[PDB]
Amino acid sequence: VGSLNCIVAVSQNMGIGKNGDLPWPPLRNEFRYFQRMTTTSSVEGKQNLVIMGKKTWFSIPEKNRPLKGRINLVLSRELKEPPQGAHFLSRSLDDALKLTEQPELANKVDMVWIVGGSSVYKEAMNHPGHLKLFVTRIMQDFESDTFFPEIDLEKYKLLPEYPGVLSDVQEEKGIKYKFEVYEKND
Ligand SMILES: NC(=O)C1=CN([C@@H]2O[C@H](COP(=O)(O)OP(=O)(O)OC[C@H]3O[C@@H](n4cnc5c(N)ncnc54)[C@H](OP(=O)(O)O)[C@@H]3O)[C@@H](O)[C@H]2O)C=CC1
Ligand SMILES: CN(Cc1cnc2nc(N)nc(N)c2n1)c1ccc(C(=O)N[C@@H](CCC(=O)O)C(=O)O)cc1
Repeated sequence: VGSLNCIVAVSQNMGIGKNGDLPWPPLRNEFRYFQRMTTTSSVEGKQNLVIMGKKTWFSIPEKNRPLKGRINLVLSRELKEPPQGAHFLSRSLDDALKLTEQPELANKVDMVWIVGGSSVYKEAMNHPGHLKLFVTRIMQDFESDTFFPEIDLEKYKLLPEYPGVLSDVQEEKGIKYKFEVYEKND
């Protein structure tokens, strides 16, 4: 079990979702990077694990579920079994990480990626330990219904750079955004 990382795309107003989907038009390069980041493994024969709440799992188009090349995990206190297509189900973020420690998975998984949503971000974000937040800053306001918790800047530092992450403003469909990385250790 290597790195613990969060990944999110937020609008100027700190908003990640609107009625089950994103607040913005689909940015395919944005999705490209999301997929590239979460799927790439720095260790041969090992895979990345993605942790998502049940409403995030349900917002991924059916056809792209479970996300490919990735070990998929849903979080939920209601469901009895993983939703069709899922690989694992856990009742807590602490349980999900322990499973990583199980020999089943202990040799198959490299980094673990938290893909949301909020409640889920919030807890991981405050998890004791070393962590990184890969944030896409979508540069405009989008009416949303679900938000990203605030970044505590007194704990989380913005890096001037990071290998494999474009440092310049992207713009697609007239919507500009930038990629950022925060690092923590406490
Ligand atoms: N722009 C972006 O980066 C992202 C946008 N989105 C979008 O935002 C929305 C996702 O929203 P959100 O409401 O936060 O949904 P989640 O995807 O977090 O779904 C919440 C469900 O997940 C379970 N759950 C969540 N956190 C935990 C935990 N720590 N322990 C146990 N169970 C947990 C609960 O399930 P139960 O009720 O079964 O107990 C809760 O009802 C959609 O609009 C989606 O499209 C989502 C992710 C990233
Ligand atoms: C609703 N949603 C959650 C979502 C969307 N954008 C994000 N963007 C970032 N930066 N971080 C997130 N956590 C994130 N999550 C989705 C929706 C679709 C796919 C998806 O179908 N993903 C493909 C990428 C397919 C594509 O390239 O368009 C994959 O193979 O991972 C992922 C997440």
